[PDB]
Amino acid sequence: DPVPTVFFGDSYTANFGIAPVTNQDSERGWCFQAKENYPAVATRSLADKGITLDVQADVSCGGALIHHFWEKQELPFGAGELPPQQDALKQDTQLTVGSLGGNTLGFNRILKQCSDELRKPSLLPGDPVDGDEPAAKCGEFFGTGDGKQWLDDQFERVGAELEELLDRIGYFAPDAKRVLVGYPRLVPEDTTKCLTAAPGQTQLPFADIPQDALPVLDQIQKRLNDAMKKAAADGGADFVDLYAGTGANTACDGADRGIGGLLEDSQLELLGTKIPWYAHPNDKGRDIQAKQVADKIEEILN
Repeated sequence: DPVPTVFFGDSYTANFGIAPVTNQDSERGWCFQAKENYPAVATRSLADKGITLDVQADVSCGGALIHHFWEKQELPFGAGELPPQQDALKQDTQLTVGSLGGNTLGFNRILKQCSDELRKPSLLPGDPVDGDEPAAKCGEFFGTGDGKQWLDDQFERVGAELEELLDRIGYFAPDAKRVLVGYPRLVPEDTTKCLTAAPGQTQLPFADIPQDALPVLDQIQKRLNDAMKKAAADGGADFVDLYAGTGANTACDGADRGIGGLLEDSQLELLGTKIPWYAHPNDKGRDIQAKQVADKIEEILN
């Protein structure tokens, strides 16, 4: 029996960094949506456990905030405006899976606050939060500065928008089982490990990001995690908690790392150049995400 499914999401569902991209030569080429994102792979695995998903749409796109779920997405450089992701849903849709939230919290703007490197032209959206506060002051600004109230501001835009997302889904796809996917762990509980470059890498997991900045970063990810979990709890959604089991597949677990480094090179090439991972899941990181998602879907369809 087909299970009409829609995948939606930010670049942790699109899988920024894995190539080939789908819609290469089109407007959605700027979504940097791999052909083999966790959605594509979970389908495959579920097919062979005899679960047959009839994917109706996969509208994940990098840079997508939560509100792009109901607002038009403006792609970079004049590419075009993408329709709201909610438009991909049908009343006969039975399953919705994706990750939304990191961009609204602005996890991208947080890396650029702690990295001068990142504050230069890169393909990672956003501006630093305080463009004048300096890169290294970063673990301080967020823990003590104006960054501390700013986090709480954003955290509250997050609850409200997750809550709204979970209700437009409930409205549009009344029968849909809703699955909210969590972000996998970036930084381990033992930051010391980020201090070494990963086998084959010359550059550190998190480039110029003050090491002292590392524990705040996790703290920020724990929160975000906890916000998404209450959102699904209170919304009637199921949540896939990747953060709780990627504890040893972080940016800094060397060869078991599931996160490509900040400045490490993806598979993506633009003129004769690899675009860096920018801290997005890699092949392994995508295999986990793929596994974990397959796993819960199985749970819920049984």
